[PDB]
Amino acid sequence: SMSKQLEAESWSRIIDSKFLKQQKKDVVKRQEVIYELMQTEFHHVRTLKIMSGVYSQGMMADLLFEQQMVEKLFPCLDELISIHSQFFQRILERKKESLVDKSEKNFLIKRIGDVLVNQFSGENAERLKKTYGKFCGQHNQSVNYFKDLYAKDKRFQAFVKKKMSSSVVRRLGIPECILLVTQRITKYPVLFQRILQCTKDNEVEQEDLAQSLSLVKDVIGAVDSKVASYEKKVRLNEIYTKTDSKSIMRMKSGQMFAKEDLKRKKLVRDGSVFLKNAAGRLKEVQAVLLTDILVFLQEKDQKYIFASLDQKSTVISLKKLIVREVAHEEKGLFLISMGMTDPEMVEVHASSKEERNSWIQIIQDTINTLN
Amino acid sequence: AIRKKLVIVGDGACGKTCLLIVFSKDQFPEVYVPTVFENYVADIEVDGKQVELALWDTAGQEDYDRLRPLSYPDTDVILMCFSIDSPDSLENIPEKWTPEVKHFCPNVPIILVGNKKDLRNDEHTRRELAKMKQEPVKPEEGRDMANRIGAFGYMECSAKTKDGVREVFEMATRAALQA
Ligand SMILES: Nc1nc2c(ncn2[C@@H]2O[C@H](COP(=O)(O)OP(=O)(O)O)[C@@H](O)[C@H]2O)c(=O)[nH]1
Repeated sequence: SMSKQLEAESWSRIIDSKFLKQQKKDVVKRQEVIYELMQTEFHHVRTLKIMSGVYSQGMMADLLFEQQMVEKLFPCLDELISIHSQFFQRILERKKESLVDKSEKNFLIKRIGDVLVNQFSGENAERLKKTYGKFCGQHNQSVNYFKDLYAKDKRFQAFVKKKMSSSVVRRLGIPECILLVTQRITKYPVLFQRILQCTKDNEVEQEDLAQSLSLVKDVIGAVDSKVASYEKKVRLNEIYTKTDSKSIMRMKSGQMFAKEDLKRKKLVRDGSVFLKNAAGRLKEVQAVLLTDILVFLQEKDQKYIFASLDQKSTVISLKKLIVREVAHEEKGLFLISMGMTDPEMVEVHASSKEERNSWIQIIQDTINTLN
Repeated sequence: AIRKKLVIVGDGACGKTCLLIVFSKDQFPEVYVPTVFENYVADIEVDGKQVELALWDTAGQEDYDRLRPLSYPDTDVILMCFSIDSPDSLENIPEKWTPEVKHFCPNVPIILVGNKKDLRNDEHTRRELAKMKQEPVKPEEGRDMANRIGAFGYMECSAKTKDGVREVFEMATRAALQA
């Protein structure tokens, strides 16, 4: 079995001593890196399978967790198992066809680049983006859910202690498994890059490897961005619930805006600022820029309310909104709703001139994107 | 118990992975050094206290700012690394790494680690750095930085020679046991 063979700490130890002696240093080095990819992929699959076969299965059977509770700890686990089982088997296939003579021990992989380009392009890439985007995007919630269950659910705690006691190693407790999975994807560029630089005179392999290196970075870049989307969604939900059903704001159109309108909006940026009314008093408020609308909220009685400012709409469509600096006031900024017969102007004051400028740029960017 | 989590951070190429590997591995990697580090739970004893010290690498996450901080929650000690052959990697310590680490890990102790100390007296290194009128980081510059960022302490090491490696993790463990 390969699982038994993969106990070998290095390529130089999995092959015969006689066969090792016949190879150049730079060959040994290159095979050592490929073996490491292969063996750490093996380890990763095993980790996923512990999450599924030990933890998930036990939670469902012993604690009567439904499928959907396990998804709060281990989202997309089945799909991850499918992706990496298949990737790993493709690596084994190439290994098997790289054996030397009738030996089933000694192998020498001349070419791995094509296997990598395939796994990290087309539909395989999209699957990786979608799956890691969701898993990493929910990573902190997943761990937080574990911690709350462990701290407060007596049965869950007892269950976890029993698993740690006998079934699985310390390295693979539940949050540790989650972090192992989240960290896997960013291991690939380092490994691929080292294989490339260890590949000295094979242009098609060098070219493939180069390609796979860039492609995996694109996958990671998209995953990282998707995590930013989840940070924004989770943050918007913090605000939405903090707002209480009580508060309402009329928009320039006449449309009444309320707490439930804040979902399912998409948040761009939020932060504390000050509104300046016509009397010139500064009112502490959360600027909440959404993709289509700008909202201002006062924190009163430990809950958010739609801010009041001289009977003006503080729920503002970005459609025909114009953004200007306040002349001779570096921390200030004007918002003019040109889509009315009496365009309402709203003056807002930041913590600094730097923060004032950044608020103007992102609002302008958000307006430009919208139209 | 006693279970502590350790995370290592620092610029790309400063020796984060090599340090974890040479510390963790049962036999020192004389011929092949692995490219990556998965995770590890080291059994280590300092001042008559048995600790299970989990080790985590951030290598690979330096460029991905939403992914990297997923490594931070529940950390009991941070190894914050620069390379002695890279004054540029030292200036990133207060400028990038310190505010990130203190924000994601408030009140978690930091060990400032100067890696690749075998290269301080390396002539090739001295010539390359000298092109930019730079030189290797001096031990005092390291200690002064540790003080300016509020580090629990300063340690120098070489993963190549293993010199100073055991002391880095023994210190880190002491830091982790504090309250
Ligand atoms: N001379 C010397 N080189 C080292 C030492 N530690 C690591 N390196 C090398 O520096 C490079 C980057 O090491 P790595 O651990 O990958 O850095 P990372 O990007 O922080 O993970 C590799 O070529 C290592 O072999 C060291 O202690 N001395």
